[PDB]
Amino acid sequence: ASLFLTAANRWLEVRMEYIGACVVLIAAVTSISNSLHRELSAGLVGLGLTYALMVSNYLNWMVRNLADMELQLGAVKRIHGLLKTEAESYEGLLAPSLIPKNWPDQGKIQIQNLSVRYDSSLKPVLKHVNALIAPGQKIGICGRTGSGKSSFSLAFFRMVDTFEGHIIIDGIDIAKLPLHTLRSRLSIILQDPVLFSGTIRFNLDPERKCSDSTLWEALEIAQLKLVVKALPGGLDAIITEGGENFSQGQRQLFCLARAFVRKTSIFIMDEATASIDMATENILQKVVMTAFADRTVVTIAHRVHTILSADLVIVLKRGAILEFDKPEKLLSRKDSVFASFVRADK
Amino acid sequence: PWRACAKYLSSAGILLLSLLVFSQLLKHMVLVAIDYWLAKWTDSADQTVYAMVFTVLCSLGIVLCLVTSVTVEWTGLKVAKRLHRSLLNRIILAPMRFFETTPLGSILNRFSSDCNTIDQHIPSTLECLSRSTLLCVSALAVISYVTPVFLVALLPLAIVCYFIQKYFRVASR
Amino acid sequence: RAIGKLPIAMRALTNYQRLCEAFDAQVGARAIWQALSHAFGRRLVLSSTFRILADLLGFAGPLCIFGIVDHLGKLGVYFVSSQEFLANAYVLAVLLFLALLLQRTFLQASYYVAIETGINLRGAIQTKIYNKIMHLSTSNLSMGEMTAGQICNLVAIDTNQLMWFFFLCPNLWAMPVQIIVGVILLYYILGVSALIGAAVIILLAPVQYFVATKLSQAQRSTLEYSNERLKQTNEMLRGIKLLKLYAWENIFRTRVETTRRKEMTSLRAFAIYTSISIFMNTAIPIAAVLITFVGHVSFFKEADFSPSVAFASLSLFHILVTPLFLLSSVVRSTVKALVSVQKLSEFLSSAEIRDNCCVQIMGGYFTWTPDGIPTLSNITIRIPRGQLTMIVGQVGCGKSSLLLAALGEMQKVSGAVFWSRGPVAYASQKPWLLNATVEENIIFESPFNKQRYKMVIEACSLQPDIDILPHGDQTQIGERGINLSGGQRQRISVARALYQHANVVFLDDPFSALDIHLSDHLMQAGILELLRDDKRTVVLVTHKLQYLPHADWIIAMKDGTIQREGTLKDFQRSECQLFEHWKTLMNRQDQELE
Ligand SMILES: Nc1ncnc2c1ncn2[C@@H]1O[C@H](COP(=O)(O)OP(=O)(O)OP(=O)(O)O)[C@@H](O)[C@H]1O
Ligand SMILES: Nc1ncnc2c1ncn2[C@@H]1O[C@H](COP(=O)(O)OP(=O)(O)O)[C@@H](O)[C@H]1O
Ligand SMILES: [Mg+2]
Ligand SMILES: [Mg+2]
Repeated sequence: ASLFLTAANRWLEVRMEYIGACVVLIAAVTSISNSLHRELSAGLVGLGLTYALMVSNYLNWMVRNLADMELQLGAVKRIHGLLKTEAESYEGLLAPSLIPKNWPDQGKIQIQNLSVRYDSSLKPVLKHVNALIAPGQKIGICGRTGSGKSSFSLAFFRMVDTFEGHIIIDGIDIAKLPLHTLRSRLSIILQDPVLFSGTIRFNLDPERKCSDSTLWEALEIAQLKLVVKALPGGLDAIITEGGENFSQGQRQLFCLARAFVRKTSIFIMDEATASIDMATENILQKVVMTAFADRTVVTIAHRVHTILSADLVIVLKRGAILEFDKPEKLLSRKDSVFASFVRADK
Repeated sequence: PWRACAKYLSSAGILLLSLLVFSQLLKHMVLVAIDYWLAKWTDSADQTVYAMVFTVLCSLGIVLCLVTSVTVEWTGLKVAKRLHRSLLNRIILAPMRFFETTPLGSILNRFSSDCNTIDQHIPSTLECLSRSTLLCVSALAVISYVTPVFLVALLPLAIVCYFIQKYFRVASR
Repeated sequence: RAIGKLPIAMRALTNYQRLCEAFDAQVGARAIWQALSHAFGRRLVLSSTFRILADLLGFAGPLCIFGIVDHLGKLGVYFVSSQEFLANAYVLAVLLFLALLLQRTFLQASYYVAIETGINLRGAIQTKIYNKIMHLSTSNLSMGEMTAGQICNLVAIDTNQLMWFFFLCPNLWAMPVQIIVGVILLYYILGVSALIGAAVIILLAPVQYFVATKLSQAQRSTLEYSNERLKQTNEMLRGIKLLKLYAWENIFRTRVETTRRKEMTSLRAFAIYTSISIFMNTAIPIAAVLITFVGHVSFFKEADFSPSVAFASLSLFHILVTPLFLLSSVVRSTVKALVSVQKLSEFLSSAEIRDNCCVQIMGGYFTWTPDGIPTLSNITIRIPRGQLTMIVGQVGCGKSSLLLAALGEMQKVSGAVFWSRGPVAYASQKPWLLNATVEENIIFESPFNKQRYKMVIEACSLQPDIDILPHGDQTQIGERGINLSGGQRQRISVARALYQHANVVFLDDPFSALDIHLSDHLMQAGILELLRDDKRTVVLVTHKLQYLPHADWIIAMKDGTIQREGTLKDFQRSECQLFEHWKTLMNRQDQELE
């Protein structure tokens, strides 16, 4: 394809410079005919012959730079086609001094008839759910895969669109909020490990706001202090691109340690206990249920025994809330979805 | 003419663009005046006025070449600045549904090769394009000056130029 | 199609066969340049000799000006002489036309053979970059030292920069012979008044030395800031989900804006030296006509101010000025070739790869680092034929690295490796996708057989996920195409490693991104069902210890070593503290593990 584009680009220029040499010939013969039987000058014929030589010197640069300006202007057209994309409308409808300074003082998450989709052309992924959580409650959510349980934690943050429902936290609706104030005062942790390069002190503190004492306590409560003390950077150790200096569970624990820096009242979690070992998972569950005792934590469980010590269990299936009670109250009853989840484990 | 040259001129503005077209236009008009004064100088057979007008007109040529080179590099630096810092600030406010639909290597290919084309490869090509076609139309203007018989020869070369250019461009695309 | 196939001399594997024969008789970047000149000297000197033969034929232009307007200023009875023949305007215009036809077609043949040399160079060093890639260890990628975007950036904007240098370098080779024969023709037309203009032609060496060395360090700092900007942009936009959810995008936008600001400082430096290179290369001939026409009618005896020597000298200065305009792009692509060959030889000198039982690693020592303490200490494993094994440990204790030592991707400090190496089927903790169809992802260049294909779809339960896909099975996924769940690509990567017909099937945590039901379907229709019936050896590190009763062997790891190997009764007999730690962990305290 480069050789045929080459041979086309020499074919056009060999025809066009044949036409340019014919321009030299016809300007030469009409200037010597008009200096033969008429009188122009001497020097005007030499000027016309010189610039007739110049247009054969420069016609290939005219046609080749016009083709190169078209081929390089296509990149400006593609950058402008990317540049006309949409936005998110980060500024909300509520006034920016209506909020307090400590906005999430407690957890009063009211789920009032919520239903989300992903896009404008597909189904409601969640049906009409309804909940209200007391502000000390270390609740959990289980369910099947594809049930929307990651999508409900995305629906906390308005990542998906809430086409009906009023999610109200502490007397303040989520949809009337500025989004930087929303997603700065609320801490998700995802299932997938996402880890940038640079270092650990860049990675937990990207904007240079915390001391090393709360960072080393965040490394202590992520069951992680011993390997950062073994690695010879000493908080300035280089994590590489994608986190490929470390293991996959070490990437997950570094992501959980970046969740533990920002002290909000709500630590919504997805399955960050997925793809780590069960011993440090259960030791980490006892560590996060001694540390964040005043904080509401909401987890999505990958394993059904770390949701066994939760306050309430919300089993989601196919868009709707199926069970909503204490875990032993859902265990001691009828052969249900949560009872078959703990039965199919053991 | 596409929309991309319109967005190229709108990102360049008016202030560098007027100097961009007019420094090039007087930069070729000074050279046509230089050898037209040389063609006045060859029919001598009044002395040492021609060499002084030649010296001050090549001084006008070197200062128009100077202001032409810094105005093409000043619009290269200005559109190299301002086609960044708006693409970055209109991809940094994009929703997550946009990233879930579009392939990520297409957006990184836009950020690598097309921005590399905009900062490096475009304004040297713009200098050789403007200088080559303005030397070409000054060559056609001064070959129409010395004879009227080229003006009835100009139409077959232009119609075979337009026919061979359109007949090539349907293969080249 | 009908562009067609290619010629045999323009083939890659014929190109790079000539470069590998030029890689021999070399026993570094100078060695890379010596292999490139020994591989591609002949077509490059054919391009350069076509640019010898054009532009020396290009100097019949001002010779015909010097014929024609010297004529227009003005036995042996029907014969004409050669001086009568070469002072007539019609035959000098016809000779000018034939010389200009032959000069433009030799210029086009020179441009063709230089672009054909650059295309064969691009094919040969593309498969040389790939032949370095297939021996390349992961330890020069995992602990820094390049990124995958940098290795793609090699073939993106360094192979094409060396290709554009091989486009442009016959103009470098046949520039100065045109300069020295053009100034001899300037001496032939008007004599020693043009030797004043020889001083401003010999004054290009500061503006080819100082300007190009300032452009050299400007372009090196430009490419260092641009690789910093592209690496920060690529690590920004893959993590755009966590970057938007944490609201950190203004911080990362500030970081790449400072990287773009330092890159714009180096672009300002490259810009100012490019602009004065364009200014000097177009400002010396218009000074040269000024100094030759003040040297004509002052400081010298006015020998001949004709129109003939005036327009012959101005046409000769315009064909002395029109090859001069390219030289900033010539030194631009020259220094981009020099940093291309320097980074290419830095990439090409990187580190590389070195009893009814398959694998018999006895006493091995393994290190991720080339010069570090070993992450794997003394291991003695035995992986039996046809039987499942499991690797159980904590976080960071050698479990995926034991597999990567057994693949050979780890460097081997000590110990021995014994197999039967055959083909091992393998799916990592991070799943890996192609940008082909989902049926091409599962099959992975095997023969397509729909019964085994239906067995591995309905084994690991992909049929509602194929039913939610818009073209069904023929959707293309990956980086191009349609993005996926995260739980889909784990099953796609482990469903690729059941179709392999390979006896050793390594697994590296397949039950991370799934729930209990699809893991039970993979335990009860995928593994222990398809792989017992072939008696294929499977190795599966997990933390799901509910499936540890379905195990023929247990490897226990902690802190880079193996604590014990054997069976579950062997861990019941003597490793009872770890057995009771598993028993308190599993919460099957009423029952036994068997
Ligand atoms: N790509 C790598 N480069 C350098 N060191 C690594 C790499 N991967 C892992 N390591 C080191 O080797 C040790 C063992 O990690 P390993 O590769 O076994 O992951 P793992 O323990 O299997 O992960 P998980 O516990 O999540 O299954 C880790 O402590 C880590 O520090
Ligand atoms: N980015 C997306 N765009 C459109 N649809 C999605 C997207 N992610 C998931 N879905 C669909 O919506 C459902 C949401 O489930 P999700 O929360 O993603 O996983 P889980 O199975 O853990 O609930 C899935 O069945 C999937 O088909
Ligand atoms: Mg989910
Ligand atoms: Mg691992």
